[PDB]
Amino acid sequence: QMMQYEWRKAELIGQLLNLGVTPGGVLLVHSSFRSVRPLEDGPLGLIEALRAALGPGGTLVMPSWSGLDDEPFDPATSPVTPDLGVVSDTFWRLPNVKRSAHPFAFAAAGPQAEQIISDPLPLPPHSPASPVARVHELDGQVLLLGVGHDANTTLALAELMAKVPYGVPRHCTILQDGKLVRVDYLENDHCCERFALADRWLKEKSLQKEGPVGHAFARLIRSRDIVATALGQLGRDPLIFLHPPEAGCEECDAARQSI
Ligand SMILES: CN[C@@H]1[C@@H](O)[C@@H](O[C@@H]2[C@@H](O)[C@H](O[C@H]3O[C@H](CN)CC[C@H]3N)[C@@H](N)C[C@H]2N)OC[C@]1(C)O
Ligand SMILES: [Zn+2]
Repeated sequence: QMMQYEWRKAELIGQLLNLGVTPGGVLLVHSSFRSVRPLEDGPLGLIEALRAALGPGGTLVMPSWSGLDDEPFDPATSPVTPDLGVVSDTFWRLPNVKRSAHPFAFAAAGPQAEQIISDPLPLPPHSPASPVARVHELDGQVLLLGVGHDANTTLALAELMAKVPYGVPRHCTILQDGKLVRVDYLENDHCCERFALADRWLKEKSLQKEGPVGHAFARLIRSRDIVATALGQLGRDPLIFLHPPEAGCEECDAARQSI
């Protein structure tokens, strides 16, 4: 890399429309700016383009969780976990952006933002009555921006809706009446590598639009299409996302013992 094209706002809008983003809808965005860059206006230019594509009637949504099990969450100050990217960390600090008030936070901006983020602490994080399920309920679109289905949180929601038989102990920390309270729960967590199987599943039914957004390979799928397709596979095999024991994956092995 050396003298690469720095996409302007109008071009990014065109790439988003050409990919299938429709005005006035709900759009959940997972992004890796390292794949998107360089843009003319940096990470902020990507957010501005996403919102200009959705128009004033649409709602931009992004993950916003802190990734910290032992610290309480503050929607006004808690940084997002570094694994979510700089765009998610910057998005929630912008004006009029709403954020959920629990460590498994999402952020949203638009006429439907508070229908998406105004739920209390969900257990498990991606259960119903959580932001990722509200996006599914609101029939929104999911856009992966330089990341694969290993970052498609909607697939973890599909795992729960299938009542998948694995669940490992996890915990977070909240502030109740001024004292730090830890909250233990069971999460359907593994290595997430085999989430990539959704590529072939969704493409075989022609449910995944692909194209460039900036410099990144972008995948655009409906939330209902992600859940329905994943449920169809989990209905054939609930352990489809876990590595076989021969693979030696520690985390998937831990999920297998939890059954
Ligand atoms: C906030 N609680 C979290 C807990 O929810 C969990 O979150 C997992 C995360 O650890 C996994 O991370 C796993 O996969 C990563 C790459 N995708 C690499 C690291 C691996 N442990 C994610 N794949 C799925 C999350 N829901 O990670 C442990 C934790 C920090 O206690
Ligand atoms: Zn694994």
